[PDB]
Amino acid sequence: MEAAHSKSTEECLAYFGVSETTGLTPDQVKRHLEKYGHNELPAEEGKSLWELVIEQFEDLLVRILLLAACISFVLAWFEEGEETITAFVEPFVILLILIANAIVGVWQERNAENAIEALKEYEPEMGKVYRADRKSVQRIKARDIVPGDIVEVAVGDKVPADIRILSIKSTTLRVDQSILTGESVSVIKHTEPVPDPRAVNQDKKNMLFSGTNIAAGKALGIVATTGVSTEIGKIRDQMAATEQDKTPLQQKLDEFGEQLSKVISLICVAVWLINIGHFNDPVHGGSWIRGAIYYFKIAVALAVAAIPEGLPAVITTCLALGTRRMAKKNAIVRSLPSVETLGCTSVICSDKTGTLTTNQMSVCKMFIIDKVDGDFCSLNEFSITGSTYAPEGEVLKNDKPIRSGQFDGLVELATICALCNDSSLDFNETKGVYEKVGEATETALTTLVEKMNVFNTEVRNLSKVERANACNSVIRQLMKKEFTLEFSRDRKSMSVYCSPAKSSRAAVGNKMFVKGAPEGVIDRCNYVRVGTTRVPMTGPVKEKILSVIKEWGTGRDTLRCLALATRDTPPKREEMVLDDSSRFMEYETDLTFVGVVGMLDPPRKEVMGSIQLCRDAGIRVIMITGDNKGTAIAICRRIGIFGENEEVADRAYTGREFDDLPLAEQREACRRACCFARVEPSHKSKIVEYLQSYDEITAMTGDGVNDAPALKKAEIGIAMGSGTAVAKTASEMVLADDNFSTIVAAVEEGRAIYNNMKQFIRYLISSNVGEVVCIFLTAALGLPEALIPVQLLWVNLVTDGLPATALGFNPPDLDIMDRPPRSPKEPLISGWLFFRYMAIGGYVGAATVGAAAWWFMYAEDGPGVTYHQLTHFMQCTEDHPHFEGLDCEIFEAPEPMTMALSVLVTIEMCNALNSLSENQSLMRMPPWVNIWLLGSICLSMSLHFLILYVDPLPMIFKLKALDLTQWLMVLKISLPVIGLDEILKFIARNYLEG
Ligand SMILES: Nc1ncnc2c1ncn2[C@@H]1O[C@H](COP(=O)(O)OP(=O)(O)CP(=O)(O)O)[C@@H](O)[C@H]1O
Ligand SMILES: [Ca+2]
Ligand SMILES: [Ca+2]
Ligand SMILES: [K+]
Ligand SMILES: [Mg+2]
Repeated sequence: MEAAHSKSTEECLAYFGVSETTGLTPDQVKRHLEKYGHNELPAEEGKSLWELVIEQFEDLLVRILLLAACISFVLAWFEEGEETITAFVEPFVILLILIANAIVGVWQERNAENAIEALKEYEPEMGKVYRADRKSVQRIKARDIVPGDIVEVAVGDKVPADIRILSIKSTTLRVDQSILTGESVSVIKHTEPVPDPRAVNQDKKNMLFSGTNIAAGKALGIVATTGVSTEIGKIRDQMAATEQDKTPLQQKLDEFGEQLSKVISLICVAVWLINIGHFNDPVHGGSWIRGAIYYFKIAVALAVAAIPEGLPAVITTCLALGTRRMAKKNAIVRSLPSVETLGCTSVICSDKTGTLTTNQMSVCKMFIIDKVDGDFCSLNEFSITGSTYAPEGEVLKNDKPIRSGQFDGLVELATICALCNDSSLDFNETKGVYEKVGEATETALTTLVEKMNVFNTEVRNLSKVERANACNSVIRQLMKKEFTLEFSRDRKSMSVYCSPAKSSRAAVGNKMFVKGAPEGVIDRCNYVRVGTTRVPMTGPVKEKILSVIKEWGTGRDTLRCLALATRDTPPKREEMVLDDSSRFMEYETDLTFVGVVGMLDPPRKEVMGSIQLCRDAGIRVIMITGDNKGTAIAICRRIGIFGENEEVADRAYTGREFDDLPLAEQREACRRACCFARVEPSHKSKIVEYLQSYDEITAMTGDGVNDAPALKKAEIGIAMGSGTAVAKTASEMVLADDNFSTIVAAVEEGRAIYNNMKQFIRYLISSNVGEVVCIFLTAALGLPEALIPVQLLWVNLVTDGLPATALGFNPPDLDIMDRPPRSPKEPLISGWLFFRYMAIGGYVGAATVGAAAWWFMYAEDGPGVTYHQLTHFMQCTEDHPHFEGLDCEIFEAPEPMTMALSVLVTIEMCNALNSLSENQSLMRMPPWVNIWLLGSICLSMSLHFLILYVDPLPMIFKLKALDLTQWLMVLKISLPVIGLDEILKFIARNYLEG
């Protein structure tokens, strides 16, 4: 606990009784846990109230059905309806479908959150501390840190606790504290006290708050507070939903439902108007009110029928399902749209190092100069074993293990690698492995120096912990690191200003030790070191050095190379201004070349494959990297971005070549080129922007801060689980796995969610069109009513519920990942599909009117009215416009009506079977591809039998139908709806477009 940011660095150390560079003792840490608990928010708990989710009524169309059930509860309250109790059933025929879909939605959402909360909590967050039990910095669980220990944070890292800054190891320290202060741009920090105890967080310029991200620099501090006492800890419970509105496709379908509410409203008022000339009819006694209310009920019931009441849930559901399936592949979704958006991505831009490659770095080759004589230059090359970060392996020259100390060129080589380096190693005792602290490229240098052991230090009798940094520490005692010119991606190098260590001889020379991209560094060299000697840089020397770099970077190991140099005579510190990072390059001039290291960095296994799948899916993959163009092109080949022997001259570019191009040509280069190299963070962003200017959906994958701008800019930003917190922050998805395959999977899922939404709509429209075609084809062709209000509400409950929602669990189409991506501004509803909605809607409306007719006309138990309907309904009371006045009322017989209600239910459950796939046949895509659908169909048919044969029920709805031969007819008329779509799918297949 520390109340103050207003106390000085010394006072904070004194308060906790801690040595700045050693950190807490094991006993101190024991005390501090007990007194302060673990560094974590207990919270964890309660996302959405069981109730909250229940309240996914509130939606567009569900509220309509809600109101629709009110009028039924009020019309029932006034003793009637028409038949007394049949009016209290109505309200519950409407609630039921709503409650059914609500249950499925709530369930899928709960499962989703669970799955996601499982994935998020899986891998433990880590921190870096100095603690007394170890000399070099170590990694602990962030949960285990307490007030008082010395913590190290660097560019990329998330600040793990509230920290009072002790020492800034770079020339500046920039922090992204948006999450806490709203402050959109990163802010500078210092170590001077801030007097005001009153002061607001933005004035705490010497503190780092848990949960923020370091944007630039490296610092050291002491933890003031942890857990709930955290500045961000205090404020969690509170905020008016920094939570959000719905996804593009959701807003699209919402909009589509909105204008469907128009067309249905109209057709409904039209039913009420096309009739109520049947107002005064003998059915309701002829009152000038009763018939108006009845046909008003026909309207309302027809409305609840036509309205896709489950559209709002099926999407909410397919989303939560897509998340839950991503989480099962170890993808964290931070933003709902990600899966759909990736659905129609045509270009995936990808970082190389850490993303396309493992970022498990290993120096396996190096060289220094051997001889220089006229235009003859020779190199002493060396190999190094050990691929892991473990200080175990040998230096070989001509296949024999050597003692690196033998070569003075290697002594300095190792010196630079050790001093010019902000990273280190730490031995994990539990896992039993040497793990990096900081950047891989640097940690590889660390492990290299432990293998070169150039001053012959005695390391065999050390613990695995101590062995991890021992030779590096030896070097650190040789020289005092006065300060460092932090790496920057414009100069592509890093610097360190050093003086000899005991101060014994206080002017034998300060030095700067430099490492960087070979091309930039070699150009700023005027001397080449030869052993302990120095000679001018010349053309032939430079050419030698560079050709071996070309060799290593392009050969079969594809080595990531770095050059190491020293500045023999540095400027005086007083001539050096540390304020403007843009002067660092001049300070790193007049250098002496020492050597080069070549690093192994294997491509991930799953990549080559993932890329093929992209090609097939019509998705372009582009490598984007700071690294050399040689090594990047070679890797692209090894990955399949380029073939092993393609001319790549105009489809690979450096930042410099790309900048040399006119804007028009830059944009065009982005369309053909698949490899961009030696490129800065601003270029990564610009390439993504260019792609987006062809109105394409662009994804960016990465891991470092050099990728955040591009990650923010792309439609979907995907961060590696192994990468930086700042990459993760700027992302919409995170691959905790680091598994690149998942990106392709997520593409397929987003594609499939789309397709599922389609079939759901196709099913409902084409079916609910038939339901309306029916009422209108009777009232116009001049027939008796086929259905009643409650009978309309029944087909709704039983055709528009679970059999529809179930389509959302359709399996992916067979070719879903073999067509190009969809354009995002494509007509939701295709012109050809609208015709298919009608061709199906027509057969359904005609098969149901033609069914009630067959009962009257060609049916043995029916009266034999024979063709021409006998021409009217007029008959009324006893024997009228005497046209075979044989049978009186048969109209109002339940028989014709419950015939139609059964063709309607049966036939709707039939074209649901064609809604498994847009254009695939039931022959290639059987009904059992979706079981969830089949079970829902049974529940419907089953519910529909129950209503027919459980005696109290048939009264409330209206009398049954002869099992044996009536059903044979319903099933004879309904079944062909399958055969029709199947010829219609044949059309859209063996002729094609889309
Ligand atoms: N800590 C460091 N010190 C000195 N030079 C470094 C360095 N890290 C990287 N470099 C050099 O700077 C170049 C540019 O780095 P940058 O971060 O832009 O690309 P990168 O190759 O490091 C990663 P990516 O492939 O993910 O773009 C590297 O290719 C390497 O030559
Ligand atoms: Ca409906
Ligand atoms: Ca329906
Ligand atoms: K983005
Ligand atoms: Mg990277």
